[PDB]
Amino acid sequence: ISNDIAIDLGTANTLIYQKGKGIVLNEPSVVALRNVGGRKVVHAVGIEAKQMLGRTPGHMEAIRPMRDGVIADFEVAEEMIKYFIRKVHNRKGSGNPKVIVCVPSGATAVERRAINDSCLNAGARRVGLIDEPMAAAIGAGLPIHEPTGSMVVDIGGGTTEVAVLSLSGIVYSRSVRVGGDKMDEAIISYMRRHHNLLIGETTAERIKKEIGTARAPGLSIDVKGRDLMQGVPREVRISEKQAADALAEPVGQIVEAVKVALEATPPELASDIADKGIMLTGGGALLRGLDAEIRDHTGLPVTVADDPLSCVALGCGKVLEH
Ligand SMILES: Nc1ncnc2c1ncn2[C@@H]1O[C@H](COP(=O)(O)OP(=O)(O)O)[C@@H](O)[C@H]1O
Ligand SMILES: N=C(N)SCc1ccc(Cl)cc1
Ligand SMILES: [Mg+2]
Repeated sequence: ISNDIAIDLGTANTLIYQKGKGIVLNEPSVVALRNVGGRKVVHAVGIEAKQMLGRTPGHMEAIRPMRDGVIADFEVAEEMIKYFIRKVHNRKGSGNPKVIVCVPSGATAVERRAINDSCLNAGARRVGLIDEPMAAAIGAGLPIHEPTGSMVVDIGGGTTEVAVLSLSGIVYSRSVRVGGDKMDEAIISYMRRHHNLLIGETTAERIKKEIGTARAPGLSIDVKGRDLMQGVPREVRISEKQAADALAEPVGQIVEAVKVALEATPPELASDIADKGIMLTGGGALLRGLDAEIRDHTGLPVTVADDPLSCVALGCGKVLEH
């Protein structure tokens, strides 16, 4: 019975894998703060804090401290990490926990140090950082030990991370700020301009899951929100075609991120990727039809990982057990 853990500290979701157990926590990367006096106190972290997005009283706020793939607020990110690490601690298990945290290719020395220290301050005795695209690839079942290159396209909340891997190493990696959040924001902007309806970010994500698609058909759902000009609540019906229209720009920007990475690939790795194609991971990979859009624009096979939301945690989990 161990307290050793591997953490996927995602822009939108945090997962923890505990040695010998598997994934024991999976909660939004959100912290709610309450203004008391002139200071901010931690009010909630995780599932309850996400529920407060768009619903806070004046003296509270809900923050995603990793929202854009960078640490926006070190103290709030460290409180978020300490909360989750503390939450899964098993008093029956051994002390001196070894903690592995996944780190995106773009993370700075400053951010890596800050994650290291947050884990120490949360009780870790030793901290190891592992490259996130290696984690994604492993959890997606890619044979990353083989010499032939693999390309993984990991579409998260605040970023899409693209990497080419070979012989247990990363050869190329690029990050762009397009992913699940820009898809939500596109649906917000669509509803405003086309239906004069102002919607919250949690509603926008729901619309994306229920009817979002990367290609036109279709079916319809009710969407409720705030009237633009006059401010009273009302509702309108929106279709799959309309959702496709709304998502077309951020979908195109993901496709372009994939093309840019491909265009950097040297000849022998290009031959490797032209064979095996591209593996999609992250929750953004669940967008209906995104795989076909990428296939159509690249000419390459596109596969969606099993369980795309958990690939990174599963992969670093495997590393922790070995
Ligand atoms: N069924 C779905 N369709 C489209 N997008 C989805 C779906 N489920 C989750 N997502 C999106 O996936 C993103 C979360 O992906 P995730 O890999 O957890 O990101 P991160 O690792 O940065 O936290 C969010 O934008 C979420 O809305
Ligand atoms: N995990 C992501 N893809 S974004 C958050 C993050 C986590 C760790 C560091 Cl060092 C920087 C950013
Ligand atoms: Mg991620």
